[PDB]
Amino acid sequence: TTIVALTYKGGVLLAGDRRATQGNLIASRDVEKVYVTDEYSAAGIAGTAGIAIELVRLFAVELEHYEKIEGVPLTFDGKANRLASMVRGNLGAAMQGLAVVPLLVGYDLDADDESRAGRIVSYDVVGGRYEERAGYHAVGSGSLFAKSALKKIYSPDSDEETALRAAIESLYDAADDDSATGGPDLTRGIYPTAVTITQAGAVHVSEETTSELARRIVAERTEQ
Amino acid sequence: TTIVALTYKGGVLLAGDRRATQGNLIASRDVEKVYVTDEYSAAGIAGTAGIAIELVRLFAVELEHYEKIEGVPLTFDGKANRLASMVRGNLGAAMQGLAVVPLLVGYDLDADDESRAGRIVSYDVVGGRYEERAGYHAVGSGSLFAKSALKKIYSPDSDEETALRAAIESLYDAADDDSATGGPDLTRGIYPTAVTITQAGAVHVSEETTSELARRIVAERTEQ
Amino acid sequence: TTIVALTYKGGVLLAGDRRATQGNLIASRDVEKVYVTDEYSAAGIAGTAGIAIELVRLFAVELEHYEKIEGVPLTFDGKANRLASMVRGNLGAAMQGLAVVPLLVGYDLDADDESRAGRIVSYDVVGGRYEERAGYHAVGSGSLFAKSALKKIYSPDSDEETALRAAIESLYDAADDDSATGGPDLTRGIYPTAVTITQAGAVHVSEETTSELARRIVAERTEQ
Amino acid sequence: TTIVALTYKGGVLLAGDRRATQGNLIASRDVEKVYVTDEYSAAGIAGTAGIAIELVRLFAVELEHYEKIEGVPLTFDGKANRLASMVRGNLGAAMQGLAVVPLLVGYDLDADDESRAGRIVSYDVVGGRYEERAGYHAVGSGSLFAKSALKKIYSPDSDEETALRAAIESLYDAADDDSATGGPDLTRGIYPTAVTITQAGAVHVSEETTSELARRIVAERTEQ
Amino acid sequence: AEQIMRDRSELARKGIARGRSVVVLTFRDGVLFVAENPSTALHKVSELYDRLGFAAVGKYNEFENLRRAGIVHADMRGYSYDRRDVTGRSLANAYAQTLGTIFTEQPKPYEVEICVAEVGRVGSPKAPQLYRITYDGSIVDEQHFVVMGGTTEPIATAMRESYRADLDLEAAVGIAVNALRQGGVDVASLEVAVLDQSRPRRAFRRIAGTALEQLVPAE
Amino acid sequence: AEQIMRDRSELARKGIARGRSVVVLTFRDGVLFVAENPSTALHKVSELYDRLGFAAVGKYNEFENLRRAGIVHADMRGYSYDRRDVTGRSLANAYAQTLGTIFTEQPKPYEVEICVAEVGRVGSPKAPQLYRITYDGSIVDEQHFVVMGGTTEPIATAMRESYRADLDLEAAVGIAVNALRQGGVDVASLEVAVLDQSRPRRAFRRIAGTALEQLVPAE
Amino acid sequence: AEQIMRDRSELARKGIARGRSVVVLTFRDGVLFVAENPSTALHKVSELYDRLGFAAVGKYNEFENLRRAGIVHADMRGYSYDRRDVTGRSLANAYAQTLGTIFTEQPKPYEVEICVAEVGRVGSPKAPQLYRITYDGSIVDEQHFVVMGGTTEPIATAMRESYRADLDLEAAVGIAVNALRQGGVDVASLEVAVLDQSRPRRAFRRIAGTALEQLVPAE
Amino acid sequence: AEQIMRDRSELARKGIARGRSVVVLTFRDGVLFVAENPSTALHKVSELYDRLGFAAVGKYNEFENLRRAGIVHADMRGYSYDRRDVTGRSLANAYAQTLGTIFTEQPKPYEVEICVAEVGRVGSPKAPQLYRITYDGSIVDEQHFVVMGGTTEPIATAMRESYRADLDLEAAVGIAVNALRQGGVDVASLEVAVLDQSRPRRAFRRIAGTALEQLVPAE
Amino acid sequence: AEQIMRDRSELARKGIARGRSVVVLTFRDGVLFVAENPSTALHKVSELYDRLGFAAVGKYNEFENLRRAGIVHADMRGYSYDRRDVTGRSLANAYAQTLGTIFTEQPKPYEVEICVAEVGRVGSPKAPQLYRITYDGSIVDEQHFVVMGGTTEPIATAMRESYRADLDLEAAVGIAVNALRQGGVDVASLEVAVLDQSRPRRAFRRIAGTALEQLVPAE
Repeated sequence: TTIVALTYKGGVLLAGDRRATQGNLIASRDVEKVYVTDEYSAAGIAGTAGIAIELVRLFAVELEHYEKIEGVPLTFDGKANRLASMVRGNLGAAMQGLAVVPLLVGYDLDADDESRAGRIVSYDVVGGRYEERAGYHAVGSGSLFAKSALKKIYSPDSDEETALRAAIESLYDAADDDSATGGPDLTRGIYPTAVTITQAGAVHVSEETTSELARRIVAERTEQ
Repeated sequence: TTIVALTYKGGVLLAGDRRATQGNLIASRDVEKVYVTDEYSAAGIAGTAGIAIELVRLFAVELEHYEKIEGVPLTFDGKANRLASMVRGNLGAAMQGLAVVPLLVGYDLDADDESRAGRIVSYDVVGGRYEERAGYHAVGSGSLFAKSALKKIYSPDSDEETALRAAIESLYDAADDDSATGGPDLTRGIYPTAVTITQAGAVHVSEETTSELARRIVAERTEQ
Repeated sequence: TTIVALTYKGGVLLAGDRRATQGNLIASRDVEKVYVTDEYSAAGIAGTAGIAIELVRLFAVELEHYEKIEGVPLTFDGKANRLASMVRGNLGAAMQGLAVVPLLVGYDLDADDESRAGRIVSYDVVGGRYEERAGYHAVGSGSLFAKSALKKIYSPDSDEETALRAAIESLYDAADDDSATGGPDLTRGIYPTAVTITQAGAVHVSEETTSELARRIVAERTEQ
Repeated sequence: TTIVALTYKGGVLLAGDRRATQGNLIASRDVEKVYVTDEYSAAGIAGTAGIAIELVRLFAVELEHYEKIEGVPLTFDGKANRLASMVRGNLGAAMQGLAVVPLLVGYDLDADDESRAGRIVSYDVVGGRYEERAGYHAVGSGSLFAKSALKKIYSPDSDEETALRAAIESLYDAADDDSATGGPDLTRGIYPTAVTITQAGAVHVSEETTSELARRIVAERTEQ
Repeated sequence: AEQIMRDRSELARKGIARGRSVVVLTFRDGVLFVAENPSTALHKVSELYDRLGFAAVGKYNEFENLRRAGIVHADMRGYSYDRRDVTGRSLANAYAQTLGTIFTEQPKPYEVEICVAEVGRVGSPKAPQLYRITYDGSIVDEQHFVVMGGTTEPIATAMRESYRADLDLEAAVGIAVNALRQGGVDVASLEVAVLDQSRPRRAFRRIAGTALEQLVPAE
Repeated sequence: AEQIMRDRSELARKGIARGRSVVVLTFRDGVLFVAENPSTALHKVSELYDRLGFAAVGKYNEFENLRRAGIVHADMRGYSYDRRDVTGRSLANAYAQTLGTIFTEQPKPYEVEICVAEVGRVGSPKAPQLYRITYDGSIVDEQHFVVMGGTTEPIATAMRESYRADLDLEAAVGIAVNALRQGGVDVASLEVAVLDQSRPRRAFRRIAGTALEQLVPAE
Repeated sequence: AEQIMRDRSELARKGIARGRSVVVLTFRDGVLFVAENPSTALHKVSELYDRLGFAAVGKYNEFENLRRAGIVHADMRGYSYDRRDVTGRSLANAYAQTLGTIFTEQPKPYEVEICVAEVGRVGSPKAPQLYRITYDGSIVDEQHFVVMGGTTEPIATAMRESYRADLDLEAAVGIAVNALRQGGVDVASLEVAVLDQSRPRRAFRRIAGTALEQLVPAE
Repeated sequence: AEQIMRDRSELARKGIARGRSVVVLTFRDGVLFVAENPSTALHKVSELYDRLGFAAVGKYNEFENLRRAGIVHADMRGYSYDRRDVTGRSLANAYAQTLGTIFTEQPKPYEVEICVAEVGRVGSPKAPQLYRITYDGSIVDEQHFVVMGGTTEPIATAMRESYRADLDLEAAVGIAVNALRQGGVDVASLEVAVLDQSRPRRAFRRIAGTALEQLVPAE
Repeated sequence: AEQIMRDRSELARKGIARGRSVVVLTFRDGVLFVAENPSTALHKVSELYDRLGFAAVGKYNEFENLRRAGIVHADMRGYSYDRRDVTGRSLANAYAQTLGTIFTEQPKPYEVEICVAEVGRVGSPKAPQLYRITYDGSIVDEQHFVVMGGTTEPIATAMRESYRADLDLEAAVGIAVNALRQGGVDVASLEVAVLDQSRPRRAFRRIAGTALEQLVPAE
């Protein structure tokens, strides 16, 4: 698995691959690993799909429950602290092999610099939370490759279109060196998914835009 | 064991073999592995028969109990989430060797495309649930072979008769390569069982139709 | 140990050997392994005699208690489900070497075909219950031999006298190949025990009938 | 240790050796292993003396407590079931090396054949109870030898004097082949103890009768 | 002491007499439920199990509570044993036990009256059975019909006279609808359902508008 | 203080005197139960154990509760020891203890009266025994007959005079049926059963219509 | 005994009649909430779930408590199953159960009245539904409008007459605002919100000042 | 406050004075129990331990309860230590503690009066001892005789005058039987037993009919 | 029933009216607290969190208790989430919930009245907010000033007239001090503090003698 997070002028984004493996065997070709957690935040998860998907689901519910009860949404930092609490509550399972690690992004409404309100927070298996602020970050088995690719192709304060392209490319490089990630499948028309968050909120990137971006990277590489 | 699920024009179906083994020894020749869980859903189970059969039985009861109390049946997704909860509650036993894994199918009354209301949901040992949407899926020791057979003989949006034939054939291929599955026994007149679900509900395929389909596949193969 | 169950025209029967061993040493020559559990049902038990005998005893009490409280006896299936529950409640002990496995038979008062109201239900160590419907079944260390003998000498829908004879013979074949079963002792006049259940209820076969049946099989075999 | 139980015309008896060993070392020469548990019953115990002696003591108290509360003594079978319960309650200790196994005898007041009201019940480490009805039985490290001796010198329905002699002799043979049993000590005047139960109740055999019986067996053997 | 139960009893009786009525009767196909209820969202009649039906009068939140308990009780017994071991008598006894305890220990008795109806199995020639449980734990078995809620006396006698065995569905409905008019309105605005014995497993079935139209006689 | 128990006692007494009656007596075959009960679904007489029978009057839900407890108690003792260790006296003492506690601690005493009947073992020449336990925990042993429910005095005296040892089944039934008529009806519409000592294990047996027909004398 | 509940009922009724009013009605877009409330910090109307709305009158701390419980209950059911399995009827029944228990066991009944409003799914042609639960556990389903708080009679009749199906948002607001004036003030100083069915998921939406300005008719 | 215990005390006193009587006395062989009891199934006298005897009057279910507790208590102490460490004084103190707590905390005091008798060991020349415990936890030690139940005064004085040390069994029985006649009948229909010190271990022994025949003097 | 709460309410009201007063108001720098309190060791005003202040009147031990609970509650929420998620409204609602439960379940209601004040963040142009919670769980939001303790009416009206927005610190103090004089003394012997919005994090600050000297106007 590989999930990447990128910061840009408008806000932040998350993109993830679609593969699931059971050892060497491929178990899924359309896994959704990025979820909108609320109006201004999204999260990606790596690890035991069983636990991960329902955990991020509960997170979303918890954020909306807070808002309906208090009449006010949580601070971005508050949302991050809550996720940490949930990760911490899974330490037991993690110690038995059922570990899960999320990557959180959001557009901080309480941020001073509105062009830099996009934030990235990574987590520990023990519940630790960390501000990234490098422009990008990644999690999962292929993260190592995605980060090294981004270290070269990423541009700070770029526009959305540029950031989205660098993201799908880093994921491409990840699937290129990590059989557990899996790149674009032009055969079935299945591509990485993504979410972008800005002043206007969190939106799901259309599969037409992902398809387009995938075809492009493939063509740039096929061209030797 | 091998249980297969197929999607078709009208709705969805489930078919499973009848064998039970204790190591290499054959312990049963007429195991029922597919159950109608309610008007528009059915489930097949692989694993420790002791636990599996009573678990799917409790599932059925739970679904009907919900309807009698609320006056309204659960959403298909709601039914799937409930099964997940039951699988999750067996993690303990699974970690001691008593694992069970179900395969759920249903005709989604709340589905938009009424010709594609048929759904297939597979599960994890940790309680995870997954939308299949490939047209078919399988579980059990012989699932590998059944899926590879289906990958070649399955036709999307086919009619019921065609889907039922491909199902019994995939199960035949499974018993052909997995001694733990067991094919048609023309000697005792015992064949795989099946359930079809459509706009009209879930129905048990007659053993006359299963017998007929079995005899056919056997004949096609016997004919070199 | 070997306990066999046979179906016939009138109803069903159970027969079991009398031996108990502690390793290679013989510990008992007159163990009672078949018990009438109520008017229309009986059960045989294999495994740790300590636990087994008192378990089947509690089962009997539970069945009669239900009837006195509700004024109506349980369904045969209900009786089987209750035994399953008790077996399941012994899983702990079984995992420590103190396992017990019963074989349940009964004349189903709610059965349609009154000539086939006789039923046989076998169990798991995890509490699973299984309908036999092959005409016969067996449990214990010598069950393998008894079943293979029955596969040749058993006649469906035979009369009581015939079924009883095949039963004692299958037990004879079991003691012939399994030192843990033990055949007829013409020296002390100790023979397998049996119970027959029909429209008239469950009855204990007289030791004069068992003696007679034993002497016969011995003579048929002694005659080379 | 060796404890033997014998049935005879009048009633039943129990006799046991006096030795206690800690490995090869002799730890006691006058252990009392047979106790009158009530008017018409007695019990012998083998195993961890610490637990055994106080257990049989509690048993006696429990029997008398029942009688004082209900105004009626328990059935012999009822007394046996109670002992079983106590043995079962020691399973934990037994699994850690502190096992104890009793041998119960009694004159059944509710017995039909008043000349055969004498009964012998042996036990399991798991609490199982078993009717002996062979005329005699034994428990402990030397039981194997005592039973094989009795198989030759025991006479069914003999008189008390004869039964007592066979008992002390079987114990003699036991001490002759099992260093953990220990025979008559003509040096210190210490001999096996015994209890006889008949229509008149349970009585302690005088040490003058035990002394006499011991001297006799010794003389018969010394006489080559 | 004896006055406490005296008052408790009156509070319940009055509360029930203040509400609408319900008629449950035995006919050709099994059991018929006819209850006065203007709402189509909140019910007073419901399925209990395969061959069991439930009907109540009184305070809603209280009998709705007992309705759910009954379903829980039935489903559980069926699971622990076999579906066929779930009997109407068993549930009736449970309600009696429950209501009796509430009438004695709770701060306020339940202003409720309940009826449990059972029909035989598909084949069985067994005649349907009805049970009635009251707020104080009293229970009686009726084999023809049961009337509860509001002023029963006039409705009861009416039924007592217009009742006949083996009644047609349309006839049975008339019998009940007319008997209901002897109280005190009573249009096609009431809750109706049946326990159809001809059905394989689940015998409970509700009768909607259009179908009810052609069953409720005019005045 | 002393008035509390005074009132509690009256509430129970009246409630019982308000109900129907039951007669339990000793005869040639063992024990006979004759109870006034129009229903055939809800009982007031029942088997307790192998040689024990149960009969009660008063509030149904309450004695039905005590009936079940008794069965639980008997089955359990038999299992912990031997079936033959289960005695009628033991159950009677348990009921006395239970009713006594309820009469003192519960919000309302149990409007109940109970009778436990025991017959000897198959062979035994032992004469049957009867015990009666009341709402306040009182208990008495009767060796001939017991009368409870409604207005007893007239029914008692009647029995007191028409009772004879070693009575025939038909005679015993008459004795009871006629004594029941001295109260206040009383047709072949009542609950009857016996504790037949001749039986091997389970001595309790009910006497159905047709068989009861030829036992209940006309008036 | 019967007087206790008599008084408890009055305490609640008076406390509610002493407070302000609220009007909930069905119109073209879904459901409209118009409540008299001078504060903009403390609410009486709130979102419950995707297609559910909440409105109450009476003692604040008490209905605010029930409001939170409702949100907890809805979120939990949605998570255990599917969001679409969360129904308005289910919550209404829960409130009824809860208030009923409080009215009977708690030291003081809740001086509250509650309304649960549900609108259909985006596509669905299903007509909105309203439920009203009172302090004693009573519950009724209304398909047009609900009035609660203060002196209702005058406001109810007003609505009863000025109500029409498929009302425009501006019209519906007028209907409610004018009906509110028939009580006893009533300026753009009140709490308003809607359950807009056209919305994809979360249908609840509040209507602020400027937007409310052009909806509340002058007097 | 002080009136509560006043009434509680009267309820118990009257209940006991309403019952029959019992006489316990010291003589040549140990201790004699003579109690008025028509029943042979339900006792008022019983063995406690090796050298201890129990006798009570009042409400049966209550003292039968205390009788069992006493046996439990004695058996347990004997097991924890040695049989010979079980003393009559120890049990008496326990009963006093228990009855005292019941009289103060329980809903109703125990209408009971109890006597614990102890005889010396086989050899010991120690004179028997008697203890009497009342419903309020009072306890006194008597070395000659104890009278309880019904109207004691007349029976007491009678004993007080006809008592002599080292009485013969036949004499002792007469002393008690005649003293019992000074109350208010009194035939060979009473419960009798002794604590025979000559016995090795269990000193308690009951005296049956035939043997009692030749001990109870005529009037 | 309704009288219980009637009395409970009076006990609290009187106890509060018997104590001194406090004035809380909104001005240019944020929020000002002026409370009558002769002691400098025991306070009635305190910091709650970063931008929250607390003030109470009534029985000390009781509001000091609620003061601590408030601090616990605030610190905890800030830790579970972020400091900035801690709102004045959230604490106010908690106090309302708490006091409401105490007024209904506790042996004695709390003779207390509480005010929670919140000022905006350093930059934010948001106007300060005030909440008042009473002994029965009532809660109101005030945006200008709050008066509580003793005889409020005269002090309230005074404030109502001498209040003006954007008041200077010295002016605001005068407004409060003079309004306090309209009650019934009132020298530089009172507790004063502010919630200074200009401060980075912790806005609460107390105003000592010397500084208070030059703020409290003479009479």
